[PDB]
Amino acid sequence: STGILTNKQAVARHFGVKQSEVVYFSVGVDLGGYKVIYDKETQRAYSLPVGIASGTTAVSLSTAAVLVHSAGSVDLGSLAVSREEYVTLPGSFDSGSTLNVKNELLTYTDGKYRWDGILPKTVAPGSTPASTGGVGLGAWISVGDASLRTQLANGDGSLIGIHPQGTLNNVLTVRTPEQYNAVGDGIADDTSKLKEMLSDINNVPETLPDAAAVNSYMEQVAVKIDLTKLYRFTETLYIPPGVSIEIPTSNFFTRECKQGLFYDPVDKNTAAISLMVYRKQPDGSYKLNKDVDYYPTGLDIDNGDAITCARKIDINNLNLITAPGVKVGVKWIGGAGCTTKGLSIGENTGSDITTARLPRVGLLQSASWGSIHENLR
Amino acid sequence: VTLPGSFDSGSTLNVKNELLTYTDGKYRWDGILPKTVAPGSTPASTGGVGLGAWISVGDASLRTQLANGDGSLIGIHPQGTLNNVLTVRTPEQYNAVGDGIADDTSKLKEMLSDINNVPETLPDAAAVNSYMEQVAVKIDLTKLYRFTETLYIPPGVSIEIPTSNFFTRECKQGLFYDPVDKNTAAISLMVYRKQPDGSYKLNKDVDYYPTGLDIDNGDAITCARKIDINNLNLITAPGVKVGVKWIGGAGCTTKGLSIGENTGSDITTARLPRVGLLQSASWGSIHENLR
Amino acid sequence: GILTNKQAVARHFGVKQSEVVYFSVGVDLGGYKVIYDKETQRAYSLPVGIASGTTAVSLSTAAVLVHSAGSVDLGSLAVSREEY
Repeated sequence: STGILTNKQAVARHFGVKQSEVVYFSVGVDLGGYKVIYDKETQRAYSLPVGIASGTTAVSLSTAAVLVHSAGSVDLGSLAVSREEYVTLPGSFDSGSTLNVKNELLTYTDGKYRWDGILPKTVAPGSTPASTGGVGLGAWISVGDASLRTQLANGDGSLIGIHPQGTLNNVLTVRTPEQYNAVGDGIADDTSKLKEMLSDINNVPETLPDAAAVNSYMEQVAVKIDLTKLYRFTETLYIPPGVSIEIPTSNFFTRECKQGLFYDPVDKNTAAISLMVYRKQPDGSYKLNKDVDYYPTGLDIDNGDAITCARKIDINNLNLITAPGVKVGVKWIGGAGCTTKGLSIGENTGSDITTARLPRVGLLQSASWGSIHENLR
Repeated sequence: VTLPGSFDSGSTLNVKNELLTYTDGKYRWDGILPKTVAPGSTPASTGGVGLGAWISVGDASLRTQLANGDGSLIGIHPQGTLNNVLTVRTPEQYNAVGDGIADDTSKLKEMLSDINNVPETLPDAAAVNSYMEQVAVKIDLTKLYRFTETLYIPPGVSIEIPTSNFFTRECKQGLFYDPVDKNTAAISLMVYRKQPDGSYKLNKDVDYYPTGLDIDNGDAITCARKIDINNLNLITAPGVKVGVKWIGGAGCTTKGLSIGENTGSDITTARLPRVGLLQSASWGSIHENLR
Repeated sequence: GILTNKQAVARHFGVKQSEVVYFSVGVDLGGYKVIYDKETQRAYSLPVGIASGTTAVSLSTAAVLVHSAGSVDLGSLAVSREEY
């Protein structure tokens, strides 16, 4: 009656079409010229494809919105998806729901999703997209601005295309302390951040069973680190194998260090930075050396008394300053084949050396055959 | 208002707020209205996308724009956009598997080709020399790529890996040459050899190396310059004849180039080549800390 | 008047006309998917799981709905559903 007319009006205003451009589905109805079709049973409306000739009549309309007519067939659900004409179902993944059409969206805490798999799709209460098929072609597909924001925020850059081809995640290989929220002002204690940054590269346990265990850590993927601010730390940093450290330029008699590492421990009878050398214990196991004065001898390495875990380490322009009184700057122990360029230790704080930010002993090295220090300062 | 139809069906736009659906999202027309769109049109074939033409609108469009762009939609500090600072190339951009198992040859070759695509056959000396006057690009190798045919490095290429191998038991980053024909080189520079017709062909003979005389009488023309290597690790299947053919690389430079894997006690099954490196016609070349 | 409005609101949200309820003091909220405030002339999806027998107590201009079983800020729910 008038109900049909006022509804057509409601539907039309929603899609931006004309009242006459809306047709109700019914077996045998002429589909020609109409822009939108309304299923009175499900009470859902769908844009019709352009091209239905006059005289083409309706045969059937599935609950998944598949429309069959005298001239052929068409998935109104897929068409709706392509046109971003969606219905956001009540509830959520948490409440559970049942999906019947490709253009139905279910809300999750991080945005909306459509189901690209077999329909109907039942979602049990307490669900998540991961627990109900996962994401991707044939499963759950993220839809809408809210889910785009969360995806970009929690992603790895794979949504960002780059030239000549590929995506952003393909070319981001360098790490920074900023990824770990290091303050970088040389005041705040950035120790935990620096250690996590290194641990994420090569996390080697301080105690290990045998030689095969220790040696295994020299066989991992190497990663480059870029230090562009000033990081104050308070405990000896142990560089694991497979680490490349980089800084734009090297210090040269600089009064105020602005980029690099600042060692400021409570215990000054220690080293700022050390390579990893494992020492044999009575039980037969091995423990990372933490003793400041220790250095392995060739004998120690032959006795099995020591096992180095310092390989594939490269340094470019690292600047290291220390609080006055610190015993040792860098312990280059067991670093065979390891290399350095522009390693710069100590700060030219001022005229009085007793208060200058430099160590008593700059560098201590042993068991480092084939190592090269280029332009060390 | 999303108009009925699409770019496939064609349409006519009359208002600034009308959107026409394409396969990758919606667009409004920012030019002169009314705008007629013939059936079978695409935004690129009907004005292109930009101010005064087709303007991308909505979430679907933003997703595709971002996914197929170059980073120009992303602002960066202190100013400019992402594309302004992405200059390095990687095998991952070509979907290399990087596990040392899958054959990544085609991907690596494509990557090199996208930097400087040098034809294996050239008409003359002038043609060959031109390829040494192209923009150089840096490549970052962070995984392990197995390849099965000799890779020819064209001029204008810089290769880097975070660190260099050193008596490494198991190579984790770099190139692993695993060919069927082991009487070959893993990596080679480009040197062109004169043919009876006067044309030039890329050398692909493992034993060939140019001599000073060869260059002098035009029998050989180098196409190897502006090439720099920092920390490249190269291992090969046991029995591979030559690791690196550094031929004609005048002024070319290396640092931390590391050849061969310390696989185990039996050298017969070690993943290293019979001959590590063969070099000729490379005056002014420098190899720093070659392993 | 009311029926055509329910139609309008239902097509906007994609629900059935009978799944739209007008707010009034005491109205039973069970089973409805959308509620309409005749005063502000605004509609809001209802949180799922409101049992039959749960009646409306009050609806503020800030869209906070108080019913016999508790309360819900329909504005916050709308935000989570990107219904603006």
